[PDB]
Amino acid sequence: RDHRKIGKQLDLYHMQEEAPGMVFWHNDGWTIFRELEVFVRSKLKEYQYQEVKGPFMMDRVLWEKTGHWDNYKDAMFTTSSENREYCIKPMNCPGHVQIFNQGLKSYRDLPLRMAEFGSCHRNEPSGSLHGLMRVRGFTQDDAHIFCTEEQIRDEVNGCIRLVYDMYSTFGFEKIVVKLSTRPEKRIGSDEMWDRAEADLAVALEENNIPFEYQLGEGAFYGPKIEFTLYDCLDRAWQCGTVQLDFSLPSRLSASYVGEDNERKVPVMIHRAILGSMERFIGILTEEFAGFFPTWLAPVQVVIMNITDSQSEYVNELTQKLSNAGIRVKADLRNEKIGFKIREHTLRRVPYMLVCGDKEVESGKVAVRTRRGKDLGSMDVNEVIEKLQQEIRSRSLKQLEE
Amino acid sequence: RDHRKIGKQLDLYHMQEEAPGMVFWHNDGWTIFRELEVFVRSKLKEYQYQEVKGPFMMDRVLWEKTGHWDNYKDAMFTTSSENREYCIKPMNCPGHVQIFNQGLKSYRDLPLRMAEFGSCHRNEPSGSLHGLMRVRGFTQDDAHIFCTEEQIRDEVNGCIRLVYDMYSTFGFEKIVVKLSTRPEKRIGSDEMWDRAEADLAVALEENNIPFEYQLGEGAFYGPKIEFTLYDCLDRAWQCGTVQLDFSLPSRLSASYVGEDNERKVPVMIHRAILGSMERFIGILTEEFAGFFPTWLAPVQVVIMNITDSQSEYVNELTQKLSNAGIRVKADLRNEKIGFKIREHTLRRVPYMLVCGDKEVESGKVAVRTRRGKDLGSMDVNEVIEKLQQEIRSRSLKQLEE
Ligand SMILES: C[C@@H]1C[C@H](C)C[C@H](C)[C@@H](O)CC(=O)O[C@H]([C@@H]2CCC[C@H]2C(=O)O)C/C=C/C=C(\C#N)[C@H](O)[C@@H](C)C1
Ligand SMILES: C[C@@H]1C[C@H](C)C[C@H](C)[C@@H](O)CC(=O)O[C@H]([C@@H]2CCC[C@H]2C(=O)O)C/C=C/C=C(\C#N)[C@H](O)[C@@H](C)C1
Ligand SMILES: [Zn+2]
Ligand SMILES: [Zn+2]
Repeated sequence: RDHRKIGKQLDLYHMQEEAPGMVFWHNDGWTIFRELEVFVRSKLKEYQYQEVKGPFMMDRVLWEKTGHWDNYKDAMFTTSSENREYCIKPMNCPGHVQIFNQGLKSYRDLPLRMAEFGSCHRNEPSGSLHGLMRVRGFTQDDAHIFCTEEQIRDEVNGCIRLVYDMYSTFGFEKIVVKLSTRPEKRIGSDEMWDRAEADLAVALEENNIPFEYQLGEGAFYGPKIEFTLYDCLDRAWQCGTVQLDFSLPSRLSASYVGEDNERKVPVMIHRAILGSMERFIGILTEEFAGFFPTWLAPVQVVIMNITDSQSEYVNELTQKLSNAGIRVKADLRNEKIGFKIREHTLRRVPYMLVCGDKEVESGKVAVRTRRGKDLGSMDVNEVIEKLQQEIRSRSLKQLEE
Repeated sequence: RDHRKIGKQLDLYHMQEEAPGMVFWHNDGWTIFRELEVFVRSKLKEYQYQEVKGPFMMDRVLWEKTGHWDNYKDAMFTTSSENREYCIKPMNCPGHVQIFNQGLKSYRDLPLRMAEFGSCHRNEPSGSLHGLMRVRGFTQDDAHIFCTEEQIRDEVNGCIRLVYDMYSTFGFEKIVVKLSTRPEKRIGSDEMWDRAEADLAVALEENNIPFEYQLGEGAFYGPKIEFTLYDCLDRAWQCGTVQLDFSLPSRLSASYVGEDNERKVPVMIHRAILGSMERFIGILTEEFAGFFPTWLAPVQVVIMNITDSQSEYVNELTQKLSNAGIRVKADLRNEKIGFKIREHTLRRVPYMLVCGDKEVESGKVAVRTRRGKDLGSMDVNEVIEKLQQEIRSRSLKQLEE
């Protein structure tokens, strides 16, 4: 249940001292990451988020205006060009605001939801670095919603649904939500805060969620709610956040023309579901103990032969399965069949398709799983259909149950 | 045909002084980028490349080892943590080698093809920066092939085929190819260079490709092939390259077990087809004059209502086409039909569907293009099928073209 151990065993990634806290993603691990990306993008489509890409670094003046120079300075990597200082972005928010600021906005453009897979770098102390979980370089499932006050509640409700949606896909249904309210001194009026906090609380109660209050624990720039998922070992992972920000749009001069034809400053909401996607991959790796749901599995199927008499057939099948959109490898080496089955079982390949002479003759495949199950002889097209359903549904469970 | 002007007009991207030579990708431009990524990935699957992800920065010792400190010093951004100096990667190659070095390799693993969409930063002079074409931050369609000497030709052959495949998808059939051979002093033996040069030349000849020798223009580390496409204006763009490297693997201690069980150093091939993908997007933007082929179009279909009375209907179509994997938006605005048609025509939306009362009654859609071709009233499923065929084939031309 160490994601580093499992990571090494499955050849997912590795890290080096020449890049502390920075992941080298191998093919398989990167495949997992990319499937994560695909899922998130399906959610972005469904929930109507734009997807953008911000610049890797921006001028120091900008990060002064945002407040990062004051409150983020030690965490930021600085580099320079032509007598100008630049910070490598710890956060994607200012870039998103910069994109928002291009072109005149009106209320008709709101709510505006803007998402990115944001590459962030934070100069974390080397001694605090652990695996995929505490890192220097990472990617957030980051987004920002620009809306009217009147929209806030609805949008919050939208985020809440998204959270419980996404977590549910991974089999985390035990979730604790904490609402952090105003500190003694804050940006924004008492009224704005009453409205926002009430929006959060009501949004939660409409979803029937018994949230816990953290009183006075909100940031100076806004109130927030945070989502903590419990894994199979019942250990808590704080992942998702919905955070109101009154500081950012004002400092970056974001505005829109109201329905009353006057200048308004947009309400801004930071939202993330997974948080660091690397960290989330670690969490999943430990939750599943290396058995990834077939949709997330780097290699979904391994087709093997007894002798070379089946080699050809195997190859055929392989191409076929690859054409059907399945990640499939052929294992042709001369080794005993049990040998192959054991090796790929330890690699946590969801399905192993064995081809002997009878399979070739009958145009079938003998189906086995990493759980040690014999699924018996099966029609190839049937197998492809079932695998395609398992993947498309992102089912947590394999065949036969 | 200025890609910057069109870029602004289509809301693809923007750039600011606080991030010189670094792109803010808006939603539509990023949609284009991601589509390019999808294409490239289909290619990686077909031509059998791994896809990995390297760290964004590595310590200065590595970059000294590779030779970047000696030859690339002024072009590298540097930053520090805990009294250790790091370079933001100008190239993805060393990271790929670092990944290669994890686990024992034998001749059975060769050829090993490793690709990445590699985010690179180079500190170019500010005076040289132009649009998407000359930038500080870019992404290469980078790959490296680790092979034996005997494999070189074959692999080079694969690369050549890849190039001509990919270019032709975008409608570039006119390609000039240059072969650069040994300079007066170089890394690697006369025999190594004989063999590599012969491999390149014969590779080109067997594909029936006329080419020109640039003598002594090869890098000190290896001979190369370069690919220059010509656009519809007959302008030359150098994009693709296949580059032998005799330097990198020995400097980074890359090795594999040979058939003789003796330690061998693998041959390395840098290959890139598009080169900078930002630059390639500029190039395509100008080639198509902002009329992107349907598969590349950020918004493929806009569905408009004449009045409120069709709104519902429009929505329903919008979901349908959306579920069919089409990028579609609904224009429900309280504006005249001609207003909408004009805006979406200026946006170069390939297909404008109009729903009047007739259409709601008949279950059809009025179909017209950005070229101002009236395709008239068509059954929805027909339109869907046709659009899907146009997208899957990545067709250059629209319906009735
Ligand atoms: C410069 C300030 C730093 C702040 C004081 C650091 C605190 C530790 C904490 O408040 C950060 C926080 O919760 O950020 C959280 C983010 C959201 C996802 C997880 C967390 C994440 O990314 O880590 C949200 C805020 C981003 C905020 C801004 C921006 N830009 C603010 O306008 C700006 C005033 C923040
Ligand atoms: C540190 C050295 C820099 C080199 C001398 C700079 C020259 C201007 C030129 O030779 C670069 C070049 O052709 O790189 C090209 C790349 C390929 C695609 C476009 C070009 C690209 O990325 O621009 C290939 C070489 C990468 C090389 C290495 C690495 N690592 C070498 O082992 C190392 C010795 C290179
Ligand atoms: Zn943010
Ligand atoms: Zn390279």
